[PDB]
Amino acid sequence: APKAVLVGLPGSGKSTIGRRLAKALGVGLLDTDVAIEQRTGRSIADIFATDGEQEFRRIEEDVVRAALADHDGVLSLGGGAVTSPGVRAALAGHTVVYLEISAAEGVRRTGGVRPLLAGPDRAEKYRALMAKRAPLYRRVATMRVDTNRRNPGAVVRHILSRL
Ligand SMILES: Nc1ncnc2c1ncn2[C@@H]1O[C@H](COP(=O)(O)OP(=O)(O)O)[C@@H](O)[C@H]1O
Ligand SMILES: O=C(O)C1=C[C@@H](O)[C@@H](O)[C@H](O)C1
Ligand SMILES: [Cl-]
Ligand SMILES: [Cl-]
Ligand SMILES: [Cl-]
Repeated sequence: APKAVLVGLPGSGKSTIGRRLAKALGVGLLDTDVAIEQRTGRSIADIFATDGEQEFRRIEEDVVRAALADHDGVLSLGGGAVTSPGVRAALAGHTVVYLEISAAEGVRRTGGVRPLLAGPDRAEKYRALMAKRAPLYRRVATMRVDTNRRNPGAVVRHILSRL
């Protein structure tokens, strides 16, 4: 089982903190998004525009379950994995770190790709994403970490200390 599973909105820091957390613990980082693009050979943005969410979610879910079982390092899920009921059930019992972030900072971090965030009105879309998913992240989380006024190193240490 992963030493920690990272969840949160896009831009909350799953990929960044996961890497640094991994390097700290001395284990590998498995980023479900990355893993996906491999089992598919295609990019996530292309799977979205070619198969849609329901399909990306089933793939994601299959990767997540596998990772939860075979990966002992740090696991970082895709921003919306928690929307799949199967992913939420598979997480039960695991160490799940919920990286919290405000909508203002979150949107500014994701400035620069995300199929669900992209295009105009990212502030509105980001906020909608938060309203929808906030409840889900909180349900699966065993550890909530506020990343608003904490630089990466501080978030990593805050987590390391509570593991
Ligand atoms: N604690 C933090 N404070 C400052 N910037 C951060 C923090 N965590 C993440 N970032 C930055 O925010 C951007 C998105 O982080 P990323 O790990 O890609 O998010 P996610 O994997 O959740 O989409 C990156 O450029 C990263 O350097
Ligand atoms: O918030 C989401 O639904 C997503 C976030 C990214 O990490 C990727 O998993 C993909 O772009 C979907
Ligand atoms: Cl399983
Ligand atoms: Cl590992
Ligand atoms: Cl299960």
